Amino acid sequence: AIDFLVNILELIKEKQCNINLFSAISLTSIVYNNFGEFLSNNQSYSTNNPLLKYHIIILNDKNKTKDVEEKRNIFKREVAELISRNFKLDGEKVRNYFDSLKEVLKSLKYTIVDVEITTRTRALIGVSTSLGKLIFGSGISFDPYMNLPYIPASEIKGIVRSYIEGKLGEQEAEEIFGNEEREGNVNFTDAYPTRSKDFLFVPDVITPHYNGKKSEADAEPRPVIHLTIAPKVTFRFLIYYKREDVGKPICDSMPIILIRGLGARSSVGYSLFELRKIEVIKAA
Amino acid sequence: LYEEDYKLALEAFKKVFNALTHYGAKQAFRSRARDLVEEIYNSGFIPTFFYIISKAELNSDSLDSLISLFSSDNAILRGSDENVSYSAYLFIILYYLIKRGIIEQKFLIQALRCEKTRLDLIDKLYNLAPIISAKIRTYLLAIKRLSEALIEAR
Amino acid sequence: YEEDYKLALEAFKKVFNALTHYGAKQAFRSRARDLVEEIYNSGFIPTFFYIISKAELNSDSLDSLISLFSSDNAILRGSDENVSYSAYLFIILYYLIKRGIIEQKFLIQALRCEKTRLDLIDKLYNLAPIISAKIRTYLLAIKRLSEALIEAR
Amino acid sequence: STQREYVFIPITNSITIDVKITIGGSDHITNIDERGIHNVLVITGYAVDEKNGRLVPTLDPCDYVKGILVAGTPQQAQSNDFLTLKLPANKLYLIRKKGNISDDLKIYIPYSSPDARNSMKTKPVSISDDTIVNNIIKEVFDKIYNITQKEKVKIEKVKEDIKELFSYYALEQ
Amino acid sequence: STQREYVFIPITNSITIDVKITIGGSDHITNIDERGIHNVLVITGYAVDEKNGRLVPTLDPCDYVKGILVAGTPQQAQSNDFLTLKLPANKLYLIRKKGNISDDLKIYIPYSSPDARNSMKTKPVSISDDTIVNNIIKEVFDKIYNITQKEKVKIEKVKEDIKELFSYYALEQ
Amino acid sequence: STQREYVFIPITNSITIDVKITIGGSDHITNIDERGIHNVLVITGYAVDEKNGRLVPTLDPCDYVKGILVAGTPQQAQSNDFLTLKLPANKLYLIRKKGNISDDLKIYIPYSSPDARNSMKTKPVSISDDTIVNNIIKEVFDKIYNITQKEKVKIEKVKEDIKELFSYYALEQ
Amino acid sequence: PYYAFAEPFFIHAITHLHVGSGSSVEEEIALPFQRDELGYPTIYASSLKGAIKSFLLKEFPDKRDVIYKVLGEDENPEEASLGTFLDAILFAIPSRIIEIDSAKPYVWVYVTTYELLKKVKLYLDSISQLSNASFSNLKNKIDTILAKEGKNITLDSDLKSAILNEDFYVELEALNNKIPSIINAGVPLLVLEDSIGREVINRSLIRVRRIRIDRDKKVVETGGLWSEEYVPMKTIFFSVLLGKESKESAIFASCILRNLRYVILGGKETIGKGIVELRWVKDVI
RNA sequence: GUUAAGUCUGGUUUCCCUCCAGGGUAUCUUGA
Repeated sequence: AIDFLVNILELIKEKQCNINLFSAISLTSIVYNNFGEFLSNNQSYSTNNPLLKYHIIILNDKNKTKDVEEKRNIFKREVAELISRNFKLDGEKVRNYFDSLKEVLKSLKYTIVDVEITTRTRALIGVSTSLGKLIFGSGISFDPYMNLPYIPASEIKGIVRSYIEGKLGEQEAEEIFGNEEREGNVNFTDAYPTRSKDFLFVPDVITPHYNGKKSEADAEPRPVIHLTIAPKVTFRFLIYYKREDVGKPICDSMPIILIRGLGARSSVGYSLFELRKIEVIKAA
Repeated sequence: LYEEDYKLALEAFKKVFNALTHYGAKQAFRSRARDLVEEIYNSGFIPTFFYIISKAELNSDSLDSLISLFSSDNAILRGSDENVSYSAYLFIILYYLIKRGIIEQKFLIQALRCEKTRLDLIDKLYNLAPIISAKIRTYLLAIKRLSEALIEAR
Repeated sequence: YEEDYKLALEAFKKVFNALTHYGAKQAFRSRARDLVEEIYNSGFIPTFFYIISKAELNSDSLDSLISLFSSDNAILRGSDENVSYSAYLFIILYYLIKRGIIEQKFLIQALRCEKTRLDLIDKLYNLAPIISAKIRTYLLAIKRLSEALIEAR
Repeated sequence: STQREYVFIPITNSITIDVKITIGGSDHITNIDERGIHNVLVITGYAVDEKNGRLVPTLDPCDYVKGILVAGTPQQAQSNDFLTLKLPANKLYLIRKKGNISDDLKIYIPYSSPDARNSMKTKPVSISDDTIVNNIIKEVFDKIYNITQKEKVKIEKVKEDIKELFSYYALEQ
Repeated sequence: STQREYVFIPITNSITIDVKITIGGSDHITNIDERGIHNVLVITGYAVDEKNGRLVPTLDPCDYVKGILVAGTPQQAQSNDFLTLKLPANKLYLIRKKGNISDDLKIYIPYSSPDARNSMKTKPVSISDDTIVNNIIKEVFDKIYNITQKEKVKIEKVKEDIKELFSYYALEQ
Repeated sequence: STQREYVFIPITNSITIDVKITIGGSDHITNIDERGIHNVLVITGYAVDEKNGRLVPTLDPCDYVKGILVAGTPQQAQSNDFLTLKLPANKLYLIRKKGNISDDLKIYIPYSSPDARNSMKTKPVSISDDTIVNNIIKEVFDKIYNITQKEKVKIEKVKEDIKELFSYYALEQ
Repeated sequence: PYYAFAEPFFIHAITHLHVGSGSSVEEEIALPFQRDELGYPTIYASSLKGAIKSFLLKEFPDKRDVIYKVLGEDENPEEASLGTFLDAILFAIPSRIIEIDSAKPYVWVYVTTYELLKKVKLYLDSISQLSNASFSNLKNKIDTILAKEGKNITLDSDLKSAILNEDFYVELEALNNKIPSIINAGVPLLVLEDSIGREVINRSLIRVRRIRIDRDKKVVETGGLWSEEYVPMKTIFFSVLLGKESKESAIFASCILRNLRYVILGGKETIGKGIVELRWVKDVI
C-alpha cells in the first residue's frame, strides 16, 4: 500500500539491519521516481517522516519544476547517505553460516581453505547488478536473504583461474578447474562480509565529461551518485576440494590476485583487497 | 477478439517501430527491450514501471505524442535518443495494460499527465499486482525477440 | 507423401554448400538438433521469434539468403552461430516457399523492405497452426540429415 | 630416498657441466610421454640469474621459476652454492603429475647469495621466438633423456609446451 | 613445396629400389602412433603392376592403391619420368588423418605406362599370410622408417595394421 | 560406561516389571519433552518371544523390535540369559534422536537361545487397542517416567507415540 | 504393504541450489530452475535419485551391492530397482518481506500456498495406503492448516499485513499457536491463497547474471552473458523414498538411510551450490 | 573602496548465451 511507501525511510533508519535492504531500496525507488507526486496534496506526512523537509527547503521560487528537480537530487544523495550510515554490518549470522557449513563439509571429507580478505579501497562488485539500479543506476551484488552484499563464488573462481592460467599455462589451468569435457576439482563459495570497521555501504560519484564525446563543444559533466562498499570490510569464503593437489596452486595464487582488483573499476584502483588470513583443514 | 501475447507484441512493436524516426532511437529502444524484461523480475513490475516513467522524462511534447500514438499511425516520438527509447517502452507496457483490459486507457492517460492521480495509480497497481505480473513477462520476452531481431546493434 | 524427405535434401544441400566454414556446419548441426524439439514443445511462433532474434537479419545477410534461394554459389556470411541460425531460417522459409504456404514473390519483397518484414512475420503468425503440423516431418528429416552428413564439433 | 637435481629452464643455457649424474639413476621424475613435459616443478619466491643460472631468494611471492627435477647429484665440485632438501613429495609444487613419487626426496636447487650489493629488480621473462626453443631440446632433453629421436616424432608438442608452460622471473641485472 | 615419394605396398620385394634417401628430411608423414599407421594415402582410378609395381592408370573408381606416402625425395633418380604432381595437400585424400597438413606437397608415384598389351582386368589382392607381413617390417619399416623394431615392445601389433589397411588390386601377369 | 537396559514395547503384559533401577538416574536415553518420545532404540535381527518375551535372535535383517532405553541393572539374578555388551554409540540405531548422546555405552538386552525344536515364522505386530496403550503406559512408562502425570497436561502425545512409533516382529509360533 | 518402507524426508538447501531444466525458447532466462506442472519449483525425482545414488556409491563403498539392489544397477541392469523417489515438491520457500507494525523484524519469511500443502497431503495419504506406515502427525498439522483454505494466514508470528517480494501487498490472519512446529525454526510461515502465492513464489528465486571474460581484451566475450535461477538458502522440499520388500531393502533403510544426511544436488557444484540436508520425518518431524 | 548573488550538468554504451551430449543397453484338421 502507499501507506507502506510514505513510511519507508523511517523504517530504514529505525531497523537498520533487520529491514530487507533489497525490498527497502526497491520501494524507496517508487518515492524517488515519483518525487513531485509524493510532495503534493497535503500528504499524510508525519512530523518525523524524512520527506516534509523538502516542503520547508526552497531551492527555487521562480520555477515549480526546477525546485522539484533539485529536491530530487538532494533526496538521492540523502538516500545514499541514509543507506550508508543506517544499514551497517552484523556479522554473527555470517560467522554461524560459515562455521556450520565448514562442519558440514568436514562431514563430507573435503579439504577446506577458509579465506578472510579485507577491503582496502572502496570496492564495487556487481555494478550492473540490481540494487539501487532504480535509484542510482549502479547496483551492488547483494544477497536478499542473507541481506548482505557478497562476492559471487563464480567471480572469485574466474579471477583465480585467469591468474593460474596466466602463470601455469592454460592446460594446467584446465587440469585444475576442468574444461567443457571434464569437471573442475576446486569448489568456491560466495564471500560474505563478516566484520566492518564502521560502515558497510559508502556513497561515491563518477562524473564523465568526455566519455564518447567528439570535442570540447559537447562536454558536460554527468555525475553519478552510487553506492560502494566501505574500506576495511572483511569478507570470508571457503574453498573446498578432495584431491589435495589442487590445494597447492590455490595456496599461492590467492595472496597474489587480491592485491590486484577483485571487482569493478579496478584500473582506477577501486576493488583492492588484502589477504587477512588463510587456513587449510586437510581431511584426507 | 482476444489477441495472444505474441500477436499483441507484433501489433505494439509495429506501432513503436514506425514511430522512432531516428535510428539511434530504435537502437536505444532495442537496448531497453533486452534488459528491462530482466529488471522487472529482479525488482518488480511496480518499481520498474515507475522507473520507466521517470527515465522517459515525460511532461513535454513527449506526452501528447504518446497519447496520440495510441491512435495516430503518424505520431512521432521526439526527444533525446535515450528519452524516446524509454517512452517507447512505456508505450509498450501501457499498450499491454490497456489491451489486456487490466487498466482503463483514460485512467492511465490521466495518471500519467498529472500528480494527484499518480498516487492512486500506484495503489491500483498494487491491487492488480498478481493480475499483471502473471503473464507480462512473456509479452515482454516477445518484444525482446522482436527488437533484437528487427534492429541492429549500436 | 514423403516428398518432404526430398525437399529436405534440396534445402540441406543448399545450406551445406553455403556454410563454407566448417564451424558453421558443426553449429547448424546443433541448431537442427535443438529447434525441432523446441517447435514440438513450445510451438511455432515462439521458436520462430527465437530464431529470427538470433539470426541477426539485415540487408547484407538477408541478401546472402535471397541469393541462396535461386543461386547456387551463395555463401552465408557472419559469425558461426549468427549463420547457423540464418541457415535454419533459410530451411524454414524454403519449405514455406516450396509448399506454397506463402508466395515467394511476397517473401522476397518482404525480406528486403525492412518494413514489410514485420508484415511477413504477421502473415506467418496467421498460419502458425497449419505450419506447425506441415513442417514436422520436414524438420525431422533435416535433423537426421544434419546428424548424419555432419560430424560433431 | 634418492638425490634429485633441479634443472632450471630459462631462455639462457648455463647447464652444460654441473652434475655428476646426467642420465640419472633408473629414471627421472619428469616425463616425456607424447603429451609434453610431465611432473614439471614450480618454485615460487625465487628468481634465476640469466648469467650463472642460480635461484636467488627474492621474497616477493609473485616471482616463480619452473624447471625440471632430474635424478643426479651436482658434480661434487659444488654443494657450497646449492640448496639441499629432503621433501616428502607432498610439499612439492608440481605440474602435470603423471605418476607416483617416492614420498620423500633429496632435492638440489642451484642457489645463490642474495647479492646485497645491488637491489633485486625482477622482470617477467617468457619464452617465444623458436630459435630460442630450437636448442632447448638440443641442450636439456637429449642429454637429460635419451628418448630424443628414437621414438619421438611429436617434437612439436614438447616444443609448444616449452613455448607456453615454462615461464619465470629473472633479475635481468 | 617439400618432396614426397609415395611408395607402393606390394606383396613383392622390390620397393627397396626407388630411392636411397629412405628417411627424407625431418619428418615422416605416415606415422606410428601405437593406434596403427596414420596419415595413409590411397588414390582411386589406378592399379599396381605385379611386376615392379607401378600404378597403371585406369578409369575405375572402385579400384584403388593402398600405400605409404613417405616424406622426401625419390633420390632424384627414380620417378623422374612417372606420374608426379604438386597438390594443395587437401586434395591429397589422406585416410586416418592424425597430423598437420603441410598445406602443399610435391608427390612422386610409381607409375607404369598404361600397359597396352592386354585388356587389363583387375584382381583384388588382400594381404594375409604374415610372412609377407613379417617381411615388409624388416624390408622398409626399419630401412625406410627409423622408429620401429627398436623401442617396439609391440612388434606384431603395429604389424597387424597391414592386414586391415592395405588390400590393393592387381592384374596378375 | 553406565548401565542402560533395554525394555521393549509389546502389546503383551508379562514384561511389566523387569528393571531393578526403575527411576535410574539422570542418564536416560529415551526422553519426553512434549514433542514426544525420543531416542527410541531398534534392534534388527531379533524377534520377540512374547511368552516372557526375550528377544529371540535370528538372522533376518527384516525382523526388528522397537523398545526404549532405560538406566538400570539386570537385577543380579541375570547375565546367564541376557546379552550384555559395550557399544560406542556409533551402533545405536536410534529412532527419533533428540540429543547427541556422548559415547561408550553399556546395554543390557533381553536374550534367548534359538531353541531350534520349532521353526521361526515370525509375523509383524503393532500396537492398538488404547486400553493396551493404557497398560503399557502405566506399567512401563509411568513406572519409569513418573515425569508424566506430574508436569504433563497432554497425555495424548505420548498416547499417540505408541500407536504409530512402536512396532515389532513377534515370533508367532 | 506394497512397500516395505516409506521414508518421507525434507530437503533443506544449506546453500543456494540449482537443478536445471535446460534452456527453452519460452523462458526469458537461459538456465531456469526445474518447475512443477503447476509452476512451482521442484526437483524431478530423476535428479533426486541420481544425486543420492551417485553420492551413496562413494560414501558407502562396501554396501555397494545393497545400493545397487535398492536403487538400480548401473551397467547391465537385470532387475527393477526396489527404491522409489517421488518428485520433491516445494514445501516452503524464503520470500523477502517488508512490513510495518511487527514487533520482531524479519528480513525474509517462509512462504507456501494451499495447493502445495494439498500435494503434500496427497503424498502422505497415498503412501499410508501403499504401506504399513502412516504419519498421523504431519497429516494432522497439514489439515489443521488446510482447514483455513481461501485466506492468507500466518503460523509462527503476528503479521497483519506485509509486502512480499516488494510487489505483493497481502493481508494476513494469524493462526493459533496450538499449531505445532513444522519447519522447527524461528521464522514465520505464511500460507497464501494459491493465485497470489503463485506469483509470490515464482518471483522469489534468485537470478544471477553471469559473464565470460575475453582473455586478451580482458572484456566480456560476445554472446558470453546469461542468467541462472537458484533457489534461496533454507528452502524446504518435501519428498518420499519408497522401497519394496526385500532383505537388502531392510539393510538399506536401517544402515544407509540413517548415516545419510548431506548430499549435493543439482549442478554448479563448483561455485558452492547444491549442498542439501535431508531431514527424515520419521526421525525429526 | 563598497553592495548582492551563484548558475549549469544529475549515467550512458556493448554483451542476453557458446560447446558437447539428441537416446543407450535387454526382451523381438475333426465329423461326415
